Amino acid sequence: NPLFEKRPKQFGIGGALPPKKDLHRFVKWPKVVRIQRQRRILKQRLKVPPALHQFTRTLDKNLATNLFKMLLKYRPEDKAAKKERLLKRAQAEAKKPIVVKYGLNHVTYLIEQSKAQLVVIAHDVDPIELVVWLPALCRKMEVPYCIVKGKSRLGSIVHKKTASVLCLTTVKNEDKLEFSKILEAIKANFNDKFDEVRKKWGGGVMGSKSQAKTKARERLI
Amino acid sequence: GRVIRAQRKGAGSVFKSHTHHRKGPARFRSLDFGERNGYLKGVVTDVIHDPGRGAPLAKVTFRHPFRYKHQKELFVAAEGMYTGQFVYCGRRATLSVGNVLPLRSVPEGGVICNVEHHVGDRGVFARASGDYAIVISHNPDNGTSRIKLPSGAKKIVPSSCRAMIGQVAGGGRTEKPMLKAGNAYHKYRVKRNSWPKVRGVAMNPVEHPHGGGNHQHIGHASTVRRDAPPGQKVGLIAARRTGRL
Amino acid sequence: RTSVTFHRPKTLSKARDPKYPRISTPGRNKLDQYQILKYPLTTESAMKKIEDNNTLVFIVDLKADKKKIKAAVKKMYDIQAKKVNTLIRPDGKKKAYVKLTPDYDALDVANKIGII
RNA sequence: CUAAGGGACGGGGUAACCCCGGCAGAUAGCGCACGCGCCCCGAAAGGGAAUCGGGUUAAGAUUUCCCGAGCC
RNA sequence: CGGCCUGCCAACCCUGGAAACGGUUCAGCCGGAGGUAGGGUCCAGUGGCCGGAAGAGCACCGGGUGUCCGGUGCGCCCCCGGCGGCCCAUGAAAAUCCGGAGGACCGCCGUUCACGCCCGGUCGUACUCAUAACCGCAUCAGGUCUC
RNA sequence: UCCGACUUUGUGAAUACUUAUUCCGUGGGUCGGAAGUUUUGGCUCCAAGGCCGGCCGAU
Ligand SMILES: [K+]
Ligand SMILES: [K+]
Ligand SMILES: [K+]
Ligand SMILES: [K+]
Ligand SMILES: [K+]
Ligand SMILES: [K+]
Ligand SMILES: [K+]
Ligand SMILES: [Mg+2]
Ligand SMILES: [Mg+2]
Ligand SMILES: [Mg+2]
Ligand SMILES: [Mg+2]
Ligand SMILES: [Mg+2]
Ligand SMILES: [Mg+2]
Ligand SMILES: [Mg+2]
Ligand SMILES: [Mg+2]
Ligand SMILES: [Mg+2]
Ligand SMILES: [Mg+2]
Ligand SMILES: [Mg+2]
Ligand SMILES: [Mg+2]
Ligand SMILES: [Mg+2]
Ligand SMILES: [Mg+2]
Repeated sequence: NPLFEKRPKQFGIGGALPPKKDLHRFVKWPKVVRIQRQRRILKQRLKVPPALHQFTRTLDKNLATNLFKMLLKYRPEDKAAKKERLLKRAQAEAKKPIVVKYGLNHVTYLIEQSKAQLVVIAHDVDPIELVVWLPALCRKMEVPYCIVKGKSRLGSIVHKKTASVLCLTTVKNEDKLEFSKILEAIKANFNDKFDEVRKKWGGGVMGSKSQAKTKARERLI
Repeated sequence: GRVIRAQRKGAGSVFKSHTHHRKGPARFRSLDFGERNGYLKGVVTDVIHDPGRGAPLAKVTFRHPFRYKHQKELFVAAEGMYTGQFVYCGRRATLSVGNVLPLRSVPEGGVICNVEHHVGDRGVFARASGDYAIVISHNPDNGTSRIKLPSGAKKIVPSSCRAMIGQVAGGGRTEKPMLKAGNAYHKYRVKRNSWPKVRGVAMNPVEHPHGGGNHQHIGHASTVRRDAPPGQKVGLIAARRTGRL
Repeated sequence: RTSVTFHRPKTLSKARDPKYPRISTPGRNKLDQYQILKYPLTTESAMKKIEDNNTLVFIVDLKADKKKIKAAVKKMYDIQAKKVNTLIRPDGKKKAYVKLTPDYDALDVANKIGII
């Protein structure tokens, strides 16, 4: 159709008005968004002491998905299941269960009692002083431990939100071999390295623009 | 004693500036991408009088860089500007009177006015009628420029600071004798409550350090320390010398 | 985010559905017709308006506006007011001039009320 | 309705009474899901929807009632 | 208030092409960036005629008669117009109203037209405003903003 | 009001850094790295077009 034709627009400085662009990185966010984004940047720039920098080293993705698929086997009963078990006992009028243990006070008690076989620590406990000493206590008591991403993920296993620490004291005989293979990998990390870990600071990363303008100054030599 | 007149002006009660008939702040358009990298054309629509300001102002209309809207500006008019004239602002603007340029684009010896002190200041220096700054030298390492201010002081400014080419319009204003108390009354009527000044020697000691006596005389040196308290700091303040050389 | 300006987003808000009523008394019209129309005026000036301009003068409530007045005379005397002129007297009371429409005779209405 | 100006949400100060309004704070909404987005008070001499002539009382109406004729 | 006419002083339009320069004010000033001239458009009026409206009002005679025709101006008051001068002085804002650019969208649907129908809240409103209604202890030779 | 100490106050090289702090600007509207409009006092927005709601046009 000869009537149809192109009508291009040249988008110069004094040219046609520009179309809508993303403009996402130039958005002026609410004060709550700005404060949380600056908090992440400040923690990147400031030298992080080793006892805090150690929570940066988290369990591997393959190991984490193995451990959590095994932690799902030992979930505590939900409210409905506990109610049903109460009714079933009442009909007669049991057995020792094997479930994950949780709660910082309870997990801490088990470790000092030398009953913890595996300790799982969340990496994002907002008052970090709650669990910052935990890897030292587990290593001192010879207890395998790891740091995994997500307190909310740990909370989901125990039907809560933000469990912040999980403990395994007993495992089923059907899982003795699988639990042992898991255990040695968690020991190779996080426990045998604890001594060398206690000396790594790692907190002085600058911004991308600051990095690029130092690389240029380094290349001008 | 009582609070002296020099102290009472800081309360700003009757000493606030008279601004009821002023046309708005005179300044460059806010620095943006088009000015930072190219040029933008505006047209002068009016040359108007601003009460209390000796220099005429120029009304300029631009097209908004990304909105379908007009953009109206108002800055100090350089001498020679006229209505219906195209002015250009930005890095690639030509060195012509009335254009707004970064200092990096103005060679040594150029006459400039409304010079920014910080990049994006919209003009801080050489704004009174008949005044201008001179570009002295350029430093490419630090990216700074040296300009000469109307008072004679040298100043170091970033080379990205903007200035208008030319001198401010309305020069020669103060060469004409006022001749009358009434002409002085009209001048300061649209500025501030300051004009009729009573001499401190014509006062009582309760009102001024110079007051009192059986003859009108200061009675002590009129040169005063830089660190004197308010109420005491009157006369010639921190003077390095006095008299007529 | 085509805008560099953030605006508060539009959020759902529900209406009030209380679990108990704050007021349980129904609420009765205390400004009824008997409060609106207190009594007619019977002064010599007020009686002139009856046969000269088909007008009845009433003492009315301070809270009664012109719309309530014409509705009140209709529900009290079954007559239609053409217009109502009101004033507040220097004694503080409100006085209404109620002109009846043609086909209503104020003298007959004045006889039924008892003011003549 | 706005003028000079006054009060005032948040925020800041302050032992509290109270003192601070540009310091920008998701600004509390507007058109047709979609689109847009730069508080009030303050003048019966400032700005401003629309009325005229004649008559009438002891006392009103220098345009309010009556007659007639218009307007917003 | 409505209709028709008129159309000031400026402003604008068309034709045409100016020195031997002309036009022109009390003063200015204007013209090849188009004068003088000729012919027109618009603008405002508190201008004219008609309707309103003589039936009103007024003046006379006892229902009746009349309510008409001109002239003048460095006159006075108000308003408007259009010039000139003055400023190191350039002499409010907002509500409100009108117009315009664009043309997405739309057909038996559009209509800012005429005529027609309904409605119009609250508060103030008397009187004095001064040698007696306000302040000065008073019915005080004072003081108190206007047409 | 000037002046000194401590506090705010951190990091690394033989004076440098930037995130604390401070100041300035904007309706936070093209920042960092790489790749590949001077026109006469006029108008300029809500994309034509191409290829499969989607991408380019608009790195
Ligand atoms: K004092
Ligand atoms: K003065
Ligand atoms: K003097
Ligand atoms: K003295
Ligand atoms: K008013
Ligand atoms: K009255
Ligand atoms: K008197
Ligand atoms: Mg004396
Ligand atoms: Mg003294
Ligand atoms: Mg009334
Ligand atoms: Mg308002
Ligand atoms: Mg104000
Ligand atoms: Mg407060
Ligand atoms: Mg008001
Ligand atoms: Mg008024
Ligand atoms: Mg009267
Ligand atoms: Mg002619
Ligand atoms: Mg007539
Ligand atoms: Mg007659
Ligand atoms: Mg007069
Ligand atoms: Mg059109």
